[PDB]
Order: sequence, then C-alpha cells, then structure tokens
Amino acid sequence: ANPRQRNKQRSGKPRLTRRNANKKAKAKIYGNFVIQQNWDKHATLRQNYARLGLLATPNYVTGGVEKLYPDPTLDDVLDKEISIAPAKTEVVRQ
Amino acid sequence: PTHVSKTRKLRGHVSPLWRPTVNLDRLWTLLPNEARDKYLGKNTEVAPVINVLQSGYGKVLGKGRLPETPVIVQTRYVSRRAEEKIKQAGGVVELIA
Amino acid sequence: RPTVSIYNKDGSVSSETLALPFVFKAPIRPDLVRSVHTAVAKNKRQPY
Amino acid sequence: YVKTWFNQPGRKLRRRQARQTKAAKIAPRPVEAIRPAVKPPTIRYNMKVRAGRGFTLEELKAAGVSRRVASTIGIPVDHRRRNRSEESLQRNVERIKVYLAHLIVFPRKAGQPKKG
Amino acid sequence: DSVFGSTTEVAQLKKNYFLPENIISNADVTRLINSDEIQSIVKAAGPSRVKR
Amino acid sequence: RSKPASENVYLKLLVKLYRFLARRTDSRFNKAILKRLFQSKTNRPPISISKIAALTSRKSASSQNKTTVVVGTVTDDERMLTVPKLSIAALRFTKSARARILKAGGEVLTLDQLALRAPTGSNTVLVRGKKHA
Amino acid sequence: MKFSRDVTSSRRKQRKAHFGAPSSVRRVLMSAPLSKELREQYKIRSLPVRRDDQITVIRGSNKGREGKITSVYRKKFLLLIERVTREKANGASAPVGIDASKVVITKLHLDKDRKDLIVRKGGKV
RNA sequence: GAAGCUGCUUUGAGUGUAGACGAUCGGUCUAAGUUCCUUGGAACAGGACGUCAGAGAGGGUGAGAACCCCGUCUUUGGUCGAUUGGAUAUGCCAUAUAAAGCGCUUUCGAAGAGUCGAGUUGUGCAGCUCUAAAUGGGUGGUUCAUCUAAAGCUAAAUAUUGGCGAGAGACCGAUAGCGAACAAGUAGAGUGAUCGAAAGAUGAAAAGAACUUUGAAAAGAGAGUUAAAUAGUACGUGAAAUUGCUGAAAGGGAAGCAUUGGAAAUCAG
RNA sequence: UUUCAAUGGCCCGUCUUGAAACACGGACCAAGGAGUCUAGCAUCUAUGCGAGUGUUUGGGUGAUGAAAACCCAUCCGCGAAAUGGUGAAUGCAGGUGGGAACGCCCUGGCGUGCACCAUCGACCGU
RNA sequence: CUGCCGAAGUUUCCGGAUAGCAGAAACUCAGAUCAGUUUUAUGUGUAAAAUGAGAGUU
RNA sequence: AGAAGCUCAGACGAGUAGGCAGGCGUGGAGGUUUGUGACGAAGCCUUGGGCGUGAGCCUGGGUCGAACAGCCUCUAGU
RNA sequence: AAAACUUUCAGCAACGGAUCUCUUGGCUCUCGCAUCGAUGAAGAACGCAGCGAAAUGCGAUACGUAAUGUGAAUUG
Repeated sequence: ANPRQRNKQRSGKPRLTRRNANKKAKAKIYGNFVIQQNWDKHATLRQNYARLGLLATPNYVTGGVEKLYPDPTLDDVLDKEISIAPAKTEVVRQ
Repeated sequence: PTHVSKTRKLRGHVSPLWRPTVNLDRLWTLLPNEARDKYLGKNTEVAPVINVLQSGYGKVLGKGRLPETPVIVQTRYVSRRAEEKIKQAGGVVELIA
Repeated sequence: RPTVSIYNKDGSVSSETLALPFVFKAPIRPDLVRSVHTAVAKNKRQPY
Repeated sequence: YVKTWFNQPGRKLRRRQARQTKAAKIAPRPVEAIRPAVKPPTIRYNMKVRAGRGFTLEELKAAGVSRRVASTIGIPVDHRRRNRSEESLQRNVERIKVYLAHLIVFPRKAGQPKKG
Repeated sequence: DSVFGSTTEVAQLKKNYFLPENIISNADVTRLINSDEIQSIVKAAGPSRVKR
Repeated sequence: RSKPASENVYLKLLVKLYRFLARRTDSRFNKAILKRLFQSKTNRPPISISKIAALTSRKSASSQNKTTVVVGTVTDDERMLTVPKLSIAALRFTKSARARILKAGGEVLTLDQLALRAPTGSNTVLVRGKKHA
Repeated sequence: MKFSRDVTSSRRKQRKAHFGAPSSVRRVLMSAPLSKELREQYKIRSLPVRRDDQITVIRGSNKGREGKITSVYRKKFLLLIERVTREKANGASAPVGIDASKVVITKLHLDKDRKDLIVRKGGKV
C-alpha cells in the first residue's frame, strides 16, 4: 500500500521471510538439569510444578484452578521452629 | 438484526460511612446450614457465633423475630430494638471495633 | 436407572454396563439451544 | 478515539508464554516471590487480609533472616512498612518461617585461594 | 455424571451446578389426555366435522 | 391472546393439554389455568413459599390436603426457618424451594401431574402472586 | 490438515508463490514419477526432471509417445520432447509442451550429482 | 551509617577443556492408483477394483486429484554444519598482610538556596519585586499523623495506521476494495504550492490464420488451425439504450394504455 | 402474439394551498445510490436463575485451528431498608366489603377466599 | 408485495401541556347499563316509557 | 390429529396521518438435501408453456462454457 | 388508393460493455521482531544488456564481480 511497500511489491528481490511464528510452543528448560529431565513439554508450568512437587507461586492463585477428576500468642510462635518439610516426590528428594 | 428491523419494510414508503444493614430475621440465614442443624433448636452450652462483619454487613437492625435459641452476635453497630430482641432470645451482643 | 451395554473393538457386547447418566434425561429444548448457538457461533468472528 | 479489545486473547496467551519463559530461565524456583499478609487501610476493608509488597525489617529480623540474604532467597523487603501491632508482626513471621521450612537452597561455588 | 451432575446432586466438575428441572413430568400429553383419569371426567365428546 | 409468545416446547405442551381440558370439561379452574399459561412473565409474578405457607394456614386455616396451584415460580423464603408440610403444583420451583419443601414437608408437583391428580381442580387452591412488584 | 502456523493455507498466497517461484524452486516444482522398474530399482517415488531424460507421456493427446527431454522450459513449467511436435500451417515444427507431472521417467540421466541425490533420498544405487 | 569491640557465619569482575541443556542461521530427510470401462480436445468427471492416513490443509497439473507433482502429517524432530546464552563437571591460575554479613556499644552520625516562601502579574507552571529556616521544612487531619524537596539511574507489566516478517477473516469482488489488481502518484494539468485519472479475462497449447485470388495499400473472398473463430488480439459470457437490413402490418392534424371479440399466426391439452 | 373495430383513457414525481393550477425535476438505457454502526436511558416480549443475580479486568486451561470451547480465586455492580444520625410484624405480618378459584348443600344458600380496590388499623416506607 | 384497524381536522389552560377522536394491555360487568333518538310527567330545562345496542371503567 | 391442524355458520370489504400482521427477493455464514453439473453450472435471449391476488417462482427452446441451488437457522454495505 | 417515409412486432447484423464466473489486488484483525546516516543516509540526476522504451536490477568490476548453496540451464 505504501510507496515503500509497493517498492518491494514490484521489486524482484524476495522478501526477508523468517518462519518463527510457531505458537503453542512452551519454552524448553535450561538451568536445572534435574528439572529438565523430569519435565514434559506438553504440560503447562503449573501442571509441571505440581507434578514435580514444587510450588509455582508461594501465594494464592488469582483464578479457579483446574479439576480433572471428582476428588473424594507470640512466645509459643515467635521462638518455635518448623520441623522442616517432607520430600514427597523423588525429584524433590533428588 | 437488520433483516428483522422494520426499516426493511419501509422500503418503498419514502423512508458517608460504609454500613450495609442486615435485619434480625436474616441473622440465622447467614450461618451455614450444617451449623444450624447443630445449634438451632438444641439447648447446647456452647452457642454459635455470627460475626456479621465478615459477611459484609456493618449494622444489625431489629426487623424480625429470632428463634428462642441464644446466639452471640458480633457486630460494629446494632439498633436499640435489635439487641432488645437479642437478649429476649437469650443472646448477647459484642460490639466490634 | 437404565443401563447401556459397552461394545468392544470388534463390536461384541461387553459384559460390563453403565447406568444412564442423568444428563440424558435433561429437557431437550430446540428453542433454547438455537438461541445459545446463535450467540456462541459469533464469538470467533474477526473484525472487518 | 475508540479503544478495542480484539487482542484480549492475544494478550492472555502472550503473558502465559512470558510466565513459561520465566520458568525456563529459573526452573526449580517459583515464578513469583512470597508477599506478606497485610490489612487494607480503611474501615471498609480492615477486616480482610491481602498481600503486601515486602516484609518489614523487623519481620525479617524476628524470623532470623537478614535484610541482605532476604532478596537472594526470594523474600522481598519493604523498608517503608512498619509493625504498629504485634498481630501484624506475628502473622508475617510465620509466613516467612513456613517459607524457610519449605525452601531448598542449593549451595554455590566458593572461590578459595591456595593460602589464607 | 461428574461433569453434569444431577438435578439434586451437585456437579463435581462444575461448582454449584444442578441439572435443570423440566416444566412437565411426562412430555407426552397425548397419553396424558387419553389417560383414564381425564377421560372419565370429560363431558360428552361432541361431533367432529359436521354436516352442512 | 390465542397463543403464548414463549417458544418453549414444554410450555406449548402444557397449553395443548389445558386447551383440551378447558373445552372438554366445565371447570372454571381449567379455564383459569389456560388463561394464566398464556399470560406473559410480567403478569405471572413469583409467589413465595412463605406466602403459600401463610395462605394455607390463614384465618380458619383448614388447609387439610388441599393442593396449592400457581402458574409461576415458587421462590423460597429463607427468612422463615421451620417449613410446614405443603403440596404445591407450579410451573417452576427454585432449587431452594424444591429442596426445602421435599426435606421437611410434602411434595412438589408440575402442572401436568396436577392435571392427572385433580383434572377438574377439585380441592385445589389457585394462588396468584403480588403484582405490586 | 495443516497444523503448523508457518505454512499458509491461503489460496492467494499459494498461487502467488507457485507463479512467482524462481528457477531454483521451479526445478523442484517440475518433478515426475519414476517408472515401475526404476522405482523397484532405486526405491525412489519421484525425482525432478532433467534434460536428456528418457520419459513416457502418460496423459494428454500425446499419450503413449516416448522420447527424451530436449529442454525443460522452467519459466512456463513445460517439458519439450523430441519427435513430439505440432505442424504449423506453414509447415514449421512447434514442439508441444507437457507438464512434468504428466510424464513418467523410464531411464534416468545418471551423473555423480544424481547418484548422490538418489542415495540421499533413501535410495540404493 | 561511621568508628571501636566481639565470634560466629561468609568469598573469584579469572582462564581452558569436556559433555549436557537452550536460542539463532543455513543446508538436508519424508505414506499411498495415475489399473479397467464410458463421456470428452484434455479425466482431475461417472462407474468398477484397490491403497495410504500422526498426511481427507492448500496449490499446480489440458474440467471436482488424499493416492501425478509441490506440499501436508510425523516435526511439541532426525541429521549436518555454523554463531552464540546461562548453568554443570573438571584442569590451571588467584595480588587473602584482603574483603563482607550478623551481633554488641562508657564513641559519633555530615543530609542539596535566588531554592522554599511572601507579594504581584500571566497560563500546578512561568515572569517580575522581595527573599528564608534547622526537630527545620513539606503535606494532611483534629496538639497529632505522615513524609524528607530544591542532585541522579533503573528492567518487567503498557502503547504502536511507521519499519522487518508472518498467519488469518460470516470483509470487497474491477463504477467494489487503497488514488493505483494492469502501467499507479503513472499518463496528464499547473509558474508554483500541489492536483491526479481511465485501463483485469483469446485458447489446454499461438497452434496468432501457411497458401491462392482481387486490391496501390489497408483489407476482402476461398482456405487453414482448434473441441469452438457464435474465441481472430477492435479477442470469455455479450444485456439494455441506439443503429442498419430483411419479413409482417399499420398510418387523413399525435401516440402509448384498458375492455370485449374477429382475422392471421402459434401453442397447449 | 400482432392488428383492426366499438367503448373508455388528460404526464409521472415533487411543491404550494381548503383546493387546484402553477412552480421546479424528467432526452434514452445500464450499473451505483440514501434511517446505518455504537454508547446511554426507558417500554414491552422471550430466556436463565431467583433473595439473589452477573464466567470472559484477570487467572486456569485448551495437541484435532488454541482469537473458539471449557473451568473460576478475590473483589465489584445492581437488588435485598427506609427516612432525614436514627432505622420497621403491637394485632394468624390486623379487621369490613366486593372478588378469582374451590368445596358442601337442596337457581339460590353456606364455608373458604388469591390478585386488586375502597375501608378502620398499626410499625420505622414496613 | 398483499391483508387488517383507522383518525383529528380543535376545544380548554400557559411552543407546549391537557381534553377529544384511534388503538393496545390488564381488570368487572349480562336480575347492566348505555344512546348525536322519540314519547310521558313536572314546572325551554328537569324527571321516568318506546326503540336500538352487551354495557362499563383504569 | 402438520390441533401450528381440521370443520360448520354468519356478517363485513373506499380509506390520507397513524397503528398491526403475514409474505417476496438479494450477497455471505452454520446445518442439511445418499442435492444439481462439461451427456453443460451460472448468466443471458425467446410472437414457447405453467403457477401465484401480488411481490415473484418453475419450465421448453436457443446461446453459453464451470460452477450452483432447495429446506432449517445466522447475518447484512439486502 | 401502390412505393417511399413514419411507427409497431419478430429475425439477422451492428454499436455498447451490463450481467455471470474468478482474481499473484485491496481492506481489516492478530502475532513475532527492532535494524538509517559524515564508514556519506532517505531523495534526486545521468548512465549500464548482442538486439530495450517503461518497470526491475546494477554503477565505468554497471540486468552485476567474489564467496556459498543447488546441480544443468537461459529462451522472443
């Protein structure tokens, strides 16, 4: 439409086409090797974090989570020590 | 739609302080149903607590009769007749700052 | 409830059955479905 | 001047990709920091509890974290907020203390010369 | 049964959804009219198309 | 109004059923029911479960086993706590009203079920809703 | 169905690419199937045509005629075959062009380059 | 925060190699009928018999092609090179007489001026005149609360009719859609600033009409090519207005129209 | 269908006026050509739910087109209380009459009496 | 494009609100009320038989 | 018995402003017709025929040469 | 009162370019990306092919040279 755009529409030189428009592709994992091995590329990060035994956010989630199946006072607290947390997943144990 | 418009047929014819209010009759409705089955109609030593502030209400008004079961009403403000009916029903009012 | 027989890969009836879900007893409304479909089949319309 | 929202689905997917790109960079760790719990500043909202910006310097000190390593392990600091009541202090100390118990800290590599 | 629930049981995969209830119980009024209860009380059935 | 603007097939089925009952009987009840089925939603206000409970045991009470009939929705009344035994036939019941009546009370009926039980409207209380809106 | 967002299913863009493709691409556009004996010999479904290739016309008015390739007219997608011509009014011979997809290769013009291409496309030479 | 003290916890602005995980660029790899009959100039049509399918998107090919061709799917990858990113493992080097966090104090703690502000004149900001302070000053609220100006930097979420590309659409279909589907800001107009069109389609293939004859020639007539010249470049289809020819009929200063029939023509049951 | 005969037939649109006539428009044909889209408000109707109601700011999710469909955490909008701070059954959430509808009778009588409307009544509009 | 319903053509108060004529929706009314009408009676006006029509309101 | 339907009887019929209802046609979309089509789709022409009160529809013949329609809904640069 | 002329109807031929069918174009929406110049840019002028006017390409190395990829054309 533009004089610049019509300039290369009538020009014989081919366009500088780069085929980078692949949507639906989720970024692959670098960083941790243990995460990369146990990470599957189809699932979302919230699904991968939950499966691996990790937290995607330490806060509340600002939406309704998915449901795939029908599931079935200072002193005593300021100085208390939380007895760590158990490792439920082999990856978390790893 | 343009098709159902009547101009398709004219073709050819030349053309303050935030304080929501709750009344006494709805005080028991605010409480869930399983607690009402447990506390309403039974003379239990422990009484249910209805914090009407957490349910988005600022003042408790006096419309309605409460059942004779006592209940502790925690609120910010309460009409004078409302807490009259509350102790007549056996309950108490704890004003919340 | 009524039961529906399950069919194997070769079309033979399997001995297992499932009770008919309540959704199959829901009211069948041509008028309501047509109106919902009219509005829902409009939600992937690009502008012009 | 009319603003249109035809790119509303395009924006939603772009952010989900951006979250995915974050997790690619930093995989074993959450894509969000831990925010404190605070009470909104009005008579209309003070009954509720929402997420603040960061944990005050007293909340970090009471929990056992220093204000220098707090950012390293992902704990935001708010130098502006202060603890006017023990209720707010004890609430956010346990928010950190739960965080520290649930946290795995991978060791770094420390350079050490031949002599001391 | 979990996706849609029933008319008295909540859907497990849809929070607070019950199946809709119908206007009528039996959707066949022809047998409703020809039932014994209604036929025994209706007045005398007048003629069909009459002679001019 | 010779027909309703509603395209609901089941409302048309009710209209067909009460077209026959109105003309093949001599019940002023059935003629009234047919007219109210034709009436638009504006002219068919909802009636509360409490007003139904009131109008049954009102003044001399004497509700006995009479079935309440309203051409409209029977909305629940959460203010009233202990629900009496009632038998109501209506176009629609809100999920609360249907659950409350069934749990502590009698039964809910549709307009076709009532036409089978009381084709001539015998022992039926025809109740309307307040139009003051 | 296409699933890539990099391939265009537009008729407008497909005709523009086909009719504006350069000679290096028109070489791959004008391919012909190998014959039965050649296919069972080379395990190759199809090859791009080349001058001095013995083919056999399969479809058209010239069905059954056999000959070599004298010139692949890449700029109009036509193949020219010897002894397949049209006699004009003035007696001159105008060779008749056939689309490459309408012939079948019966004897390849093997070179070093074609041999590597044969074994490149999963074939045995 | 400085300075002292204390005793616990800390540490590389190096330099190679290896392999893994990513990003970018280019090359490369890819399943199944072109079997039979009929129609046709051409089969890609209909029928018969089959095949492939993680491929039945789309386009090309002499008419509707999943199986003739490019592709498509596999690819949310194989392979070959490149160019790179942050980690991991490991080698070498390390100027540590060093640097830091936390904790303790019988020791200290600087904080931005023709700026704030007052007056006045303009539209918080600016001009003019005057011109400060140090628990001072700013801003709020009924003494209190909050903040720390007159110096500076800073990613992400955000915008995007342009620039480099891409994929689409219940959009327009050549008086439409951009002014411009062709030739387009072109031809053309104006001293100049500027203004600014019209114009798409032969056929599958140019096979674009050899040859003969008339004619000064343009062309005509036979001929020839084609499935077709009722496709001849004044080229798909060819409407109406309008014009010529032929046939039929009517007409003494309008005509068209309507009703009922005759005559002539032509249909129907 | 064309034509003839008898009978009839003033040029259409617009404008002005009580009304015409005037006054404009109309050489002919083809194509184009004028109550549209959107924001708000109100009526009516339909639909879903109903003292509730509203998923689509956003998040989750969606391999087959992923701008669709699907799921919903916290808020918020309107409604549920009015009056000018306070803040509602006195009395089956009040009696009388008319009244839809039903029942019992031996047309009419009796009982029950929705909606709505006049009536005495209250409570802080209910 | 066809079909159905169908006016006002002007009072009364300040361009209007009003009324009037035309429709719609929802009510009650048939042992009832109406009427561009005529008689009868009382003194042109008022009141109660003839004839026609189902008549009302919001 | 497409109760949306079937049937009987009577009365009525101009109609501006206005009010109300049912229909005809067009481009594109979802569904559908085991739909039509190079043995000729669409278009166009015709002193050919038929249907409808009407908007219009179907068809014979000729011409033409690649697409098109009926029904149910959606939509509008109708 | 025959022809001409005028008019009407039909046929053929003209003129015209409607209609139909499509279409390497427009328009609209979304998506990814960030890259002009004193190391001479955008724009202008003149040139360059065996046979060329525009467009395209290019700059006296002038419808291009080097390198790389492909592997046998270009075509009036």
